[PDB]
Amino acid sequence: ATSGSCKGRCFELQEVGPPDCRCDNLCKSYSSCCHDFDELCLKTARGWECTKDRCGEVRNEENACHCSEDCLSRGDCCTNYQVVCKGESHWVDDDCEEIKVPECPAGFVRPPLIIFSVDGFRASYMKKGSKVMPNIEKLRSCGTHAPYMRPVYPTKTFPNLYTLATGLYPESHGIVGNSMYDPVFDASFHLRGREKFNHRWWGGQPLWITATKQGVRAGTFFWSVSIPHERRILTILQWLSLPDNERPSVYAFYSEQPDFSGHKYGPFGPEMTNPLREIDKTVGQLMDGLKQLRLHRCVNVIFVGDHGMEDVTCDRTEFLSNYLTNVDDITLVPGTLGRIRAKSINNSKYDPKTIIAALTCKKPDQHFKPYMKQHLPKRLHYANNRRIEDIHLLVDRRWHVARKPLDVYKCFFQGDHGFDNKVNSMQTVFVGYGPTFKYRTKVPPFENIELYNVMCDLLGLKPAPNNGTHGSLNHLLRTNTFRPTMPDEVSRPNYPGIMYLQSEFDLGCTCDDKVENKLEELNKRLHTKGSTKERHLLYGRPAVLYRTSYDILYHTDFESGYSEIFLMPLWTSYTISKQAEVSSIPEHLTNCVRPDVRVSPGFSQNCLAYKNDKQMSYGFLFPPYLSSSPEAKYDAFLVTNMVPMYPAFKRVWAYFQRVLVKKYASERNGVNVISGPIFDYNYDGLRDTEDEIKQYVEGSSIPVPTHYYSIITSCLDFTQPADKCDGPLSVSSFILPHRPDNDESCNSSEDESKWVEELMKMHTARVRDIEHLTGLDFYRKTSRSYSEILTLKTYLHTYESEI
Ligand SMILES: *[C@@H]1O[C@H](CO)[C@@H](O[C@@H]2O[C@H](CO)[C@@H](O[C@@H]3O[C@H](CO[C@H]4O[C@H](CO[C@H]5O[C@H](CO)[C@@H](O)[C@H](O)[C@@H]5O)[C@@H](O)[C@H](O[C@H]5O[C@H](CO)[C@@H](O)[C@H](O)[C@@H]5O[C@H]5O[C@H](CO)[C@@H](O)[C@H](O)[C@@H]5O)[C@@H]4O)[C@@H](O)[C@H](O[C@H]4O[C@H](CO)[C@@H](O)[C@H](O)[C@@H]4O[C@H]4O[C@H](CO)[C@@H](O)[C@H](O)[C@@H]4O)[C@@H]3O)[C@H](O)[C@H]2NC(C)=O)[C@H](O)[C@H]1NC(C)=O
Ligand SMILES: CS(=O)(=O)c1cc(Cl)cc(COC(=O)N2CC[C@@H]3CN(C(=O)c4ccc5[nH]nnc5c4)C[C@@H]3CC2)c1
Ligand SMILES: [Ca+2]
Ligand SMILES: [Cl-]
Ligand SMILES: [Cl-]
Ligand SMILES: [Cl-]
Ligand code: NA
Ligand SMILES: [Zn+2]
Repeated sequence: ATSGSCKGRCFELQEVGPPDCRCDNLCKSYSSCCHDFDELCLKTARGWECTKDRCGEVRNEENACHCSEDCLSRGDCCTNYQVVCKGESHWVDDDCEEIKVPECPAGFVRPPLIIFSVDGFRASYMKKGSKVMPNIEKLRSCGTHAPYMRPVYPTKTFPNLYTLATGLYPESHGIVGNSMYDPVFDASFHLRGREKFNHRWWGGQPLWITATKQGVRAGTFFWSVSIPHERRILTILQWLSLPDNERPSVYAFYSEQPDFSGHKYGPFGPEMTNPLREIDKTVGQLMDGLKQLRLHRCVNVIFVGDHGMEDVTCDRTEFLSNYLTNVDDITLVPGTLGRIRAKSINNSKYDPKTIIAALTCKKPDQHFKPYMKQHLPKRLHYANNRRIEDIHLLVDRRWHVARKPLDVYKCFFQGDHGFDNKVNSMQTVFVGYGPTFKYRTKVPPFENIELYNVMCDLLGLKPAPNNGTHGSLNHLLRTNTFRPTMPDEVSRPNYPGIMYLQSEFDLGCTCDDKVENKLEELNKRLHTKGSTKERHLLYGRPAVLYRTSYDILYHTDFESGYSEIFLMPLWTSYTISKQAEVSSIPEHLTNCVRPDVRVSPGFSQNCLAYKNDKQMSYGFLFPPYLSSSPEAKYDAFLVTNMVPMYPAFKRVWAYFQRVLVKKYASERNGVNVISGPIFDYNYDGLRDTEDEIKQYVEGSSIPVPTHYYSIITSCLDFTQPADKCDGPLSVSSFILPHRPDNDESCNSSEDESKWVEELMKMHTARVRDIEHLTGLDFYRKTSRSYSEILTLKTYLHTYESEI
């Protein structure tokens, strides 16, 4: 019954549900507005700007906004009122003055936060559109900015907007696409329709709920498309004029541009200048408005995008009907990513192995690649949700994927987004301006999952649990609310000595090692006691953050943390100087594996299991090829340095170890390497407990890793060697999937120099990702501040060309 009125209720802040009619900014979307809503709340008379004649006018309540003398008190002047009528200046015209402290009106308990979000605002617009965006350029250069901010995958609207609000990966918050099907709900989420309004889709805890639960009032974050931007600004300005006990502390403004035009004209279509002009004018209105309310040196403003925009056209579409004979037995979620599932959910005939095989490397210039979702690069964090189909297609930038030619022809678009989140055109923007942000400061690029913690900080809230790393963006803020602290080590290591005789071992292992002093025997003794450890463990031992039993093992060339539960190192650490030399495994040592006299037969692997497992071979965490001497090389063949490896994977690993490590050491002036196994059988991005392992080397208790990681650190100033670095560090990491084939790599039949490094780059990772997956904590002992270390751990080396 939409029988009531909006008289004196325009844009009320507490949503009253039907039968009674609504007057809030979402009533339109719910089709529940009072009949006078447009009349009372959506006035448009005389436009949005004051004119010289309108100055000092007599108040007419039918105007969109007012230029009467009483307007400042009422809180509803046109944003340009003071400029036109009182000889004031526009906010953009004033010089940039540092905001050393909040300058707020009496009654303001804390600086308000305004989140100005812009849809499809590609990172490079800041430079390429600078001439036409003066208000935005002022915010950017006077406040705190990043060259770009990295969105989450898929680089879609809803997943990214909701990630900004929650600090969660789409897989955790549930909005895994702009459209999705949930097999338990048996329902589809679409941009059009009512399904999207049901609360069951939306997980996690968004900023507005966090604020509310802790006594902080929020304006609405959603705006009906039919409410013009001018009216959105005026409403926020009106809300900011409310009494102390009624006024929100956090606000949000949303713009459908430049996304809307970008899809039609491409990211840099000549038609794109005008929407950039218009976003800027809107920002100018907001800032003029705040300057009227004397809040422009009081409010913190975030100008943030959800994702970028890429050139994409109808002709650049791959069709599945070109690869698959049985295209009618599948459903495809199409576009800039592909998700495939059975047409009929309960049929045993559907074999996803054969679907993938048919999609794998079939055309030489194929513009997508199929994955089982658990095999996608771990950095995408796109697997742990039932709404994510088992089959995924990663589509090349500039391209689309569709099921059949008919879906596409029965071409109106030149731009789209959704691709891999490391892709340059998908990068978006961040600017922070206000008393709490830093003054004229550029910060390095960061991921959007980190922003939720900052917004909570800006508002004095305790953030719900999320995927940000709290403290990693403290360097954006003039004054911090949160002091990060290293987590306490849970398990302390054992430091075992020589306790077992060779003959106590029945491993089925052999080696040609029976050939051999005062000088060289007391010296190798120091190596096993930790003498070269200051060289090979450069940032302290990683802390183990869960309950387990493990040994620190020292050697001349490397140090490891050996798990007696998993029968292999959790981590192996070693430094390769720029002058280090690669050698080969001597002919008589090719099948050499030696018992480790510090570790019991009971907590060791055996060579017999590997003999009997025809699928599984083994490799070594510290590489024999990088031994410092023939005597030291024997250490590399210890049974405690050994890890299970598919022969297909050994090709990757051997090339990394034999060739790439030395190359990185040359280019970066030495590198420190920490390598180890990862077990993530339920693809949740977190370390598996021992009873979750789904695969063992056949007939043994040796678990098989799902992935192998390395963290490769050196000095940021490369004129200093990795092992003698005084300043900031530089890191790149990866998490390689441990797969029994190389189907992922279409050129894998060629030499490793043509494909291995490309594969590794694809599977680049943050140290922080590896921490979740191992339960380890790295960089415990450096000369660097912990906040700078947190930033370092969230760094991702993307290998894209310069933005
Ligand atoms: C990124 O960050 C996020 C957030 O920090 C990380 O995700 C967290 O990771 C935890 C480990 O997986 C997980 O812990 C679970 O929680 C189970 C209950 O979860 C429900 O309630 C959650 C809390 O909401 C409350 O919030 C505040 C807190 O004060 C309260 O005031 C409120 O009143 C709320 O109650 C809620 O977040 C969660 O939401 C998920 O599910 C919803 C649908 O039901 C979705 O709408 C929503 O999007 C979430 O969906 C995600 O998460 C689920 C897993 O929860 C996942 O399957 C989806 O795909 C999607 O990813 C729920 O509503 C709790 O029962 C679990 O406890 C089990 O394990 C422990 C382990 O020790 C046992 O002790 C315990 O006995 C229990 O085992 C029992 O159950 C087993 C399975 O049924 C059974 O086999 C066994 O025998 C036992 O009976 C466990 O603690 C968090 O829920 C999760 N949080 C979120 C938001 O996802 C994430 O890991 C980070 N990512 C990375 C890579 O780092
Ligand atoms: C960043 S924040 O302030 O926390 C924040 C979080 C959230 Cl969840 C929503 C907000 C603010 O959202 C809102 O007002 N919404 C209302 C409009 C919706 C309808 N949309 C589309 O039809 C659409 C747009 C672009 C596309 N490209 N390709 N397909 C597309 C489809 C966009 C939606 C955004 C949400 C802000
Ligand atoms: Ca796991
Ligand atoms: Cl192979
Ligand atoms: Cl465990
Ligand atoms: Cl670019
Ligand atoms: Na074998
Ligand atoms: Zn879009």
